[PDB]
Amino acid sequence: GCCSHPVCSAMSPIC
Repeated sequence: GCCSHPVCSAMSPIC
């Protein structure tokens, strides 16, 4: 998912 990629992972670290 997006949360599997650095930028989105920094948006939501809970994701």
